[PDB]
Amino acid sequence: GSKPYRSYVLLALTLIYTLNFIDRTVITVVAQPIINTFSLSDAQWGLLTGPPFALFYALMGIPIAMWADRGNRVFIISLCVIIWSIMTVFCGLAASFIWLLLFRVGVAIGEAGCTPPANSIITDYYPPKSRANAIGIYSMGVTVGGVMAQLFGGALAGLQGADFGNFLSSIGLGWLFSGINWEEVEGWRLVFVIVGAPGILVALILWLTTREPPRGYSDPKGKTPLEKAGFFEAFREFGAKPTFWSLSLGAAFVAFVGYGLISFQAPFLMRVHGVSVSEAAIRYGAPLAAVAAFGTFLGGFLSEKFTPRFPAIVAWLPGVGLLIAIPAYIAAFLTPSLTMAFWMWVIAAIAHYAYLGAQYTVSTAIVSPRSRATTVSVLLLIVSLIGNGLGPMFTGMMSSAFMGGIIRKNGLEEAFATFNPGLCAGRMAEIGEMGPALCSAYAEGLRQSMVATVVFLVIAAAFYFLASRTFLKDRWSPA
Repeated sequence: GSKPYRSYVLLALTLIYTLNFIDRTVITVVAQPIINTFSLSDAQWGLLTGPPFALFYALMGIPIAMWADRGNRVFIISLCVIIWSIMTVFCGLAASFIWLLLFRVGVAIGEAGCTPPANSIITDYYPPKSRANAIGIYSMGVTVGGVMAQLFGGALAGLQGADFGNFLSSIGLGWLFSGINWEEVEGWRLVFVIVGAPGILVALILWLTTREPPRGYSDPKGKTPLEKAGFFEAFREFGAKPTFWSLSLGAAFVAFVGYGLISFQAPFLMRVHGVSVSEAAIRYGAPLAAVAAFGTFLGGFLSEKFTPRFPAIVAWLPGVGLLIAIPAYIAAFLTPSLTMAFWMWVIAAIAHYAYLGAQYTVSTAIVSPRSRATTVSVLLLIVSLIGNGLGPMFTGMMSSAFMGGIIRKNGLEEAFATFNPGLCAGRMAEIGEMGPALCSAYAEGLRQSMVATVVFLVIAAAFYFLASRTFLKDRWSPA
């Protein structure tokens, strides 16, 4: 490439990645609003927030991996940013819950085509002396975008539709001030559309200002590897090792709990402690996201910095730091004090994401570097599928089922038959004789659900312990 122009291309692609994760994770802060207007059950919310990314990498992610390895990359990234920005805008203007699901699946379809082509671009722009730091500052995209989603979405949520209609009519775009009543549009619609709309032009300027590099700007003297690095047979190195599957299942259940909690942490915060959407996303969401990222990098470090000396590192032999994160989570949920809950939560978050980072780097040192790149990838794919697709589902169906348990044991099904979640933000008389009891059930079902999902950290710890046992055999050493 060059050097200042190359750094500009880098900043552009990293902003694409931060925007990617902003768009991806912004849906969790508008959980209660979306379910409030569409009268969704927590089950339906978990359905919306999880398996719509089984289409993340099972489809696209593997097809467009080849498509990007064989084609023009910059064009692919510009196109895909077009795609998922448009789909988020459509999420903003969804008529039914099913339309929202379809637009979210399209968002996953689009976001699958971000990291493979950008990885190829960065490796071909930069020389091997600087590729590591480039991929590192690009990897900061998930961290940045994660806390940025909470911040931006909390700000944009709690914005009256009348305000946005007036601002559109005031800058000369009165070609919508006659279309729809802005007093009747909700804040999360604005969140989606205003978050998505920058992406079209950002991808345009990407297409204009970044020239595709010639494929292959690496090292001169190259051996004919005969098996081209490693493809299917590189799988058979770790695929034989059982520690790999123990690590993958443990990390997948860690991520299962994580994705299930993030899918309903804002609904919990506003159903129990009554914080606004904005204050739940801002005073609690972004700090906990930064705390979880710090815990993940801390686990990766703490491992790396004493993993060569001895195996799946922990105190004594079982991985009971997860078992310590469990009581902190349960205490954070069962507390009536909100600040107490927040600090217990940051403690539990550090301790919970540390083992994700751990298992990550414990897997990096179990396989030859000829293939370790391909091993960590399928690790992340198993984690994504199991955790992301099943965590929100478990948490939401458990919220719905624990609520229904309160319903039956209190026998107010007659009242629930006309129960909408929306009018319990105030307007609690307007349900009937049993309004506040019904919504106490609505909050307590989610509380019990959170505790239930947290219990899955014992399954995660069991898998990590199994991996610790089989690691000595499965270890890979130069001798």
